[PDB]
Amino acid sequence: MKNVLMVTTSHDVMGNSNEKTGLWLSELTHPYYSIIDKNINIDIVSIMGGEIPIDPNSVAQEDYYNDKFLADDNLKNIMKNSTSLRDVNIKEYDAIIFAGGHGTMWDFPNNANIHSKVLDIYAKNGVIGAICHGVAALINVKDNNGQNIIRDKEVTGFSNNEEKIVGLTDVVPFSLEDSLVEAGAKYSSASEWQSYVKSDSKIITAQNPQSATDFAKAIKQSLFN
Repeated sequence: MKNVLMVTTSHDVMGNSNEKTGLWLSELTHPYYSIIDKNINIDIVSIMGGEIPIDPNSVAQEDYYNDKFLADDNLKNIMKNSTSLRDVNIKEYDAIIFAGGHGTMWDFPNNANIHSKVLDIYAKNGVIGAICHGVAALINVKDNNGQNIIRDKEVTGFSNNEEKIVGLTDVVPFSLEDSLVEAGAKYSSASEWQSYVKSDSKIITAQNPQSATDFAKAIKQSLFN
């Protein structure tokens, strides 16, 4: 039996504007249904617990798995009454997966529980996954010498190009791409909205919502030896 922890943002406002944001729903639901089976359990948490905010742009278009997820009474109640990351015991899990959405830019980078729990998974060579802006979770994760664990590792994440296309370069609190480079990672990206997944030392990163399928595939494979 494998046990996977998926983590979402709790942040629901786009910076100093009144625009709503949060989780990019399919980055939770598509990897959820791609990975789950009778031998792989998935638990979901958010940073703060309680209601998981959904970026409305992520549900503007109808989507089969988003609807499936929201129609399941159990999963609906997770979205309303989620457990906080601070309340789970990371020892129980074989992998930790960070979903995206712009909300992550405001509550992932400096979260102490993200830092300590990613270290725990990393130390037993478990799988660490992050997609889109969710890769913000990994920027500041440091070992006991204060060195970033993603230094010298090949990663991707939501690109500056994509950020410019959606018009939020000046709304986000920092450039994700630039921050990964500053952290010492080897950042790369594919062309905009193309599926792109990197895997280095069981740290698996993915660029955009269009990468969710291959992201999940990579995670599921890495769970096994």
